[PDB]
Amino acid sequence: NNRPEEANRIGLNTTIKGSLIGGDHTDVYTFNVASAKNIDISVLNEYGIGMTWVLHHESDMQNYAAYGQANGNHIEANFNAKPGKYYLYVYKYDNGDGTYELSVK
Ligand code: NA
Ligand code: NA
Ligand code: NA
Repeated sequence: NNRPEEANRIGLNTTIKGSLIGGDHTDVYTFNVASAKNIDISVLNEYGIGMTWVLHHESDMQNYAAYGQANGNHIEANFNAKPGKYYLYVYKYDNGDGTYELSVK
């Protein structure tokens, strides 16, 4: 029973570091896509904790527009994004504490 996470507004050419320490298990980002294009979402899992990311287009908060796939410390996807507003959830699912670096290109 708590307030929703405060979404960090970013854009399609972003590199930003975050952390998921203790009870901070989810970070939310939002961005807009003006015209269809492939984008690249990559999260570097610096401490190798149990974390991932999922992405929703505003219009479908159930089916994922994309999701991260772990390749060593790189949790990535590259996919054609239709126009509109997106919500990106970077989150942990185990008891580890770690930092990460998010890129959107
Ligand atoms: Na955080
Ligand atoms: Na957070
Ligand atoms: Na690596």
